[PDB]
Amino acid sequence: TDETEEDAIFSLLPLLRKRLIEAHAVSIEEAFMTGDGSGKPKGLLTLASED
Amino acid sequence: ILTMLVEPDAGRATWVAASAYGSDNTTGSEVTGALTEIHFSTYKLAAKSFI
Amino acid sequence: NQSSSVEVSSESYETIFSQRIIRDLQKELVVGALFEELPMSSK
Repeated sequence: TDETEEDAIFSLLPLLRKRLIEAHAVSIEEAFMTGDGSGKPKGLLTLASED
Repeated sequence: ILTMLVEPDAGRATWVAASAYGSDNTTGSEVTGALTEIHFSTYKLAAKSFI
Repeated sequence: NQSSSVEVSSESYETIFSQRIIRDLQKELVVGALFEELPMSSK
């Protein structure tokens, strides 16, 4: 929000962008490791179980 | 006292079904987080002697 | 603020502590210093 950037002593944007990018990386990594099949790529553990 | 800041943990994104691509669920979910802090302090040690 | 996605730990990081020091009005002194002074050199 607009009234939080002024309402602080330091900036808060770089933290936001970093958290977004790393959240993407974490989610994709976890989904590839053990993601299900419904709407998400099948995880290696799930593939090995179903085979 | 001395005080610094501790950067928070990690979030994650979400997988959207390709069916809901037209709607407003396309963007997905939201990531949130807040900082913390730590403190330091000292203690006193002394000894005396007479001659 | 606790309204956006990202926050801050406490108000101490949303505050400015100023070293400027201010005082209220004070009573004026009149009587201590209008009478003539008589120096002494003994008891």
